[PDB]
Amino acid sequence: MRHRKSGRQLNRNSSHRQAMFRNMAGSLVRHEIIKTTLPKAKELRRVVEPLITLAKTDSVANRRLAFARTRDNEIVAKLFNELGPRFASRAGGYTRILKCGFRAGDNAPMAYIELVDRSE
Amino acid sequence: MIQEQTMLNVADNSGARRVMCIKVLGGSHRRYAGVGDIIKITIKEAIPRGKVKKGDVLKAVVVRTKKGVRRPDGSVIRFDGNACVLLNNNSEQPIGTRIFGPVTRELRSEKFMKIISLAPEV
Amino acid sequence: SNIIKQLEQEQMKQDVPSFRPGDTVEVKVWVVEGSKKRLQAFEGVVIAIRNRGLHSAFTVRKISNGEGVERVFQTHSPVVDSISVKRRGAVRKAKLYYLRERTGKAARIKERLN
Amino acid sequence: MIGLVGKKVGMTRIFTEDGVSIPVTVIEVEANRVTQVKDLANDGYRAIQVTTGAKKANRVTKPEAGHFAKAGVEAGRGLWEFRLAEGEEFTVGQSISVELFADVKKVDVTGTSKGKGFAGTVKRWNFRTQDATHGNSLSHRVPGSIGQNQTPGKVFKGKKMAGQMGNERVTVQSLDVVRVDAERNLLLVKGAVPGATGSDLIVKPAVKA
Amino acid sequence: AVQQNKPTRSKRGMRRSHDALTAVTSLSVDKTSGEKHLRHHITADGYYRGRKVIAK
Amino acid sequence: CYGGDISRKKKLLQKQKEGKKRMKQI
RNA sequence: GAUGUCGGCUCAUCACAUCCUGGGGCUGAAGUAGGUCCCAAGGGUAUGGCUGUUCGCCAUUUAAAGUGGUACGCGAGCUGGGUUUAGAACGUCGUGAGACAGUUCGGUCCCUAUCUGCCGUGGGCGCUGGAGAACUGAGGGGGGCUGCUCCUAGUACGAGAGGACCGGAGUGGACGCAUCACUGGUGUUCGGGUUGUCAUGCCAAUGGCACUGCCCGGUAGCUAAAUGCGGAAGAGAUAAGUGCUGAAAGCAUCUAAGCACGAAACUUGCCCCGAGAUGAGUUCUCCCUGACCCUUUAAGGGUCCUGAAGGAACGUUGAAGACGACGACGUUGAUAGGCCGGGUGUGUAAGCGCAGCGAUGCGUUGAGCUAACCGGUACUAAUGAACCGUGAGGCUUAACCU
RNA sequence: AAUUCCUUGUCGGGUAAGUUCCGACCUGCACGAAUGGCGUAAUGAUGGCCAGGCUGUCUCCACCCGAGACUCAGUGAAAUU
RNA sequence: CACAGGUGGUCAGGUAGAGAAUACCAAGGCGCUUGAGAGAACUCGGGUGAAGGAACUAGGCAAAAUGGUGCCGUAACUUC
RNA sequence: AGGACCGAACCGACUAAUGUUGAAAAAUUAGCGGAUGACUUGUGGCUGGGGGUGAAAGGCCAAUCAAACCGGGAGAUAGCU
Repeated sequence: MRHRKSGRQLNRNSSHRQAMFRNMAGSLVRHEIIKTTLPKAKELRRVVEPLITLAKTDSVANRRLAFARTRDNEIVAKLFNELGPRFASRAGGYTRILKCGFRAGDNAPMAYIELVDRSE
Repeated sequence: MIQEQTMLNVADNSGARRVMCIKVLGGSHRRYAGVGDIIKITIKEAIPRGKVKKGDVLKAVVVRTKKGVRRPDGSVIRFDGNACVLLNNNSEQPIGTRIFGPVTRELRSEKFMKIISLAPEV
Repeated sequence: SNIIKQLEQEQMKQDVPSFRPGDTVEVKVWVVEGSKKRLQAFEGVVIAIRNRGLHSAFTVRKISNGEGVERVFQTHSPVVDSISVKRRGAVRKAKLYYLRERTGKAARIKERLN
Repeated sequence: MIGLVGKKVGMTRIFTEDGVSIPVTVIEVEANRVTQVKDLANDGYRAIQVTTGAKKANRVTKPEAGHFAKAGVEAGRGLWEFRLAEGEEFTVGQSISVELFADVKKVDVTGTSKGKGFAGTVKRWNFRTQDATHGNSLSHRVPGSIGQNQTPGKVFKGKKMAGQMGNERVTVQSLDVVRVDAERNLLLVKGAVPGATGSDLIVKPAVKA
Repeated sequence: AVQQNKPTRSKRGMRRSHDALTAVTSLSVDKTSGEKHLRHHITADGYYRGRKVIAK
Repeated sequence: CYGGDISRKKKLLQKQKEGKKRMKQI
């Protein structure tokens, strides 16, 4: 009956979830801004931010894990080289959510999510 | 949790060998039994010389149990094999004169003085 | 949480040896036949592991008198009394359950001896 | 007589060194100052109205802060009444505390059960399961027949059926007070009292002997 | 199971008392750029609490 | 089955008795 | 003018002509055990073997294994074994088609609940200015079982054998309530092991796919077989029953005046619901003290200024939750996520070094990784505003006071 | 006994306990020799009974993963009355 | 019906394998024409289960299990 | 050698679960049987409704068979509703 659990199911079998957040988080770290339905975003913080904290310090093993997940050389290279140092000292909170709200196609709630200081 | 059916090894001589529970004495509806409970018995294999024989009916004090017993510290003995000591149907008092294997301190009581007086351990 | 802690820390033995699974430990628990409170030894290979704090406890399989046995011990309980690691062992697996299934020549474990 | 109002914090064993492992439930018991002293002259009956542990002033509504403005200082999380008999206690936050229970031998604690949220049969009233197989059709766990054919012509009121479960009240009675303790305000009861950790508890000496 | 008689329009109406839509109450606005918006949401311009997120 | 007919039943009781006349004296 | 028939399953409920527990009379009642009858419906009332079986026989229990009604309770809840479809055979009957309360093998069990009922949970409104808390308790439901030794005491009884009455303590079973500390189970959201194959340029090292690929361990949570608790004691009026005083009837007479005992039933005592109890109850606190105009002039209608407590809304969420509800927090802030440290789990990562021809071992190394826990930390997100909510609040009658 | 109504025929085996099962008697209600009798190794998605193994069939259910049921947006039926 | 059905012939890759079984992939083609949230009963399809192991039931129905090759070895009985 | 043997395509239909206003007017999922033959199948051919055909169930002949479908006798008749 659930009490004290933490883990959204999002109507997908566990493999599909893991693959989904994989491709999705890669899309996030790549585009910085991304638009997505709200529960996915809130469930996306938990996936993405730890990668950046993993990336806060270079080492061979850290690249081996950062590549071991996401499985994409361009983004793992993009961390450490770039998004690694760029978070020189933020405690966390790398991502913020911004609810644009309500996609018209099925009236699902929506929100952008982005790295804390895209700035431009 | 010897329960109904359930094959039981014998821990004494008398040579019942394989054994089966058929009732659980202890009032109406009582389900599980063990540790130092009394239960009904029908013998299976039995030794060819035979202090007893196949198709005999008896009572037995369960001794060892796989599910074990606790006692206050929270320790839990768990023997890996079921066993029971045979008794005469009326006089109680086990008909064997030897006791193989370890027995529980939990079995200890007034009339089980006969059993634990034997037995190699605990 | 500090709300507990004060209870648990004052209730732990600190002298317990850092035993490791598969150690051929010998434990001397207390026992009270009635008036007497004599010790009893209990040799055996360790199979389980504690790690809850005050609640921590460890299991010991033995094989005795042709009948294998097991017995958990509450690490901080007074009744446990003496606890010696005796002969050491090495197994590289946190829970040696597969021993319950084995016996005899295959049932052995070998010294770490490092 | 009066009990007090505590806060379950959740379970621990304690060893009695002669050699027994006694489970116990730990309970913080912050002192419970009174807020009002209802009596027959007060239009009603003998009682006391006590508050408890600290609550933020900002949540507190004006009528509330005014209700505490009389007599006893500083609003707690809530309020509870307790019955009296020849118990003389002032309206001033006299701050009744844990030590009051030292004389008591067995106690109560009235909790607030964990919320199952659905029950249904089997989990709730422990109805027996129907055959899991041998051709059972879409009835592996259904409630089963719920009445007589016709001459009642109705399902009787009070029938046992699916519904909300738990999250109500249910007391306990008995419970040894394994250890009253001041300078810390802890109550070591002998285990198993209703309510999730951090839920309010309403403890009283047992009405039973 | 199917009805033995035909429920009245008054009955259907009683069944539809609770179908009514809820008001949005107090619509919210940005303190900088004009823009009314749902509270805790981006304004249609892309403003939110002054700052201009989403350049496009 | 019972049916309520009279001759439909006494045949059965007749069989039930006719066997007992043999089984007794044997 | 298809109300679809035994039995089994789940789920029940009521009657007393009561199997057990409880209370009495009588005895061919010494004791224990009995016997029959009177009162009593609170609780309890077995697993199996054989057969389609309720039944019955039997094995072994138990304080006992109650009889009955409830459409021979219960198929829009389940089962289709019996039984009444079409195939087939035997025995028998008929020349024959076929027939058999004679048998044998194989045979489609439908429904999305409108209303009545029922378990749950909200919305409106009323309760006479409004609101926030806490209660009061009319009424209602829940619970009501019992064994087993030990003590009394080998005592009364008996010649013995045997063996109590009343009165206590302890300890079990069945049953309900509650809970994760223990012991365990699940834990596809944690770690390693491994095969087949594909991919990352390759070696290495990692990922996908094969039921989570096949497994081995395991945190939180949930849970029982886990460990805590529970029936009561007491008080009222009582049945059967026994009585005290005692007339009608100089005696007698439990009764007609009167007076006293008397059981799991009755009403209280334990728990829970509970002022929609429209008879709408009580207690504490809090907020509202501005104008003006038209009449049909009365609980009148406007218009202007005014927006209090509080409410709802929204956002972050909960050991609360289908939905709403209830709880916590919203920048004076630790509600969630993140980050930090621990704990815990897994069992010596990667890299490089060394040994060996090679697998592999060894050293670095109790190393890494670590979900749901704890302890901290404003890093991200809980917005500066609006919206609902009024402006001292009827008549008469009395008592106090002007 | 695919035949036996009376029948849960009697005796033996097997089970703690066996209306079915296997064995034999003959009192064959109403088997019998090409609408065949009695045997039969092999063969059976055949009838009945037994035994080892194995298991949630069960005592007694428990937890988890997916699709429904539930809430939201858009389409939007039916037996009946 | 833009229906989980039906329709004859030829072509036949890589690694495992006895194979056109099967698993994984090439060339090739696909995501099945409502979505999105929640994570309660109940139903459906499955994973695991402490002690016991047919006590279930009309009945071991379903479920669980055995499962490949090389050798060693094999009964009553017979129409060899 | 074989109406041999284990087993895919190929034909078949034993069990159970669903499904029962289904995805489907007979199917799906997991198993099961035959699988060198009394096989399996494409393409045309012929047998006609009191007749066909039938390894025989009274089965099959265009979703219907103890007598097909369409038309005509035809407003068959109906002591019945």
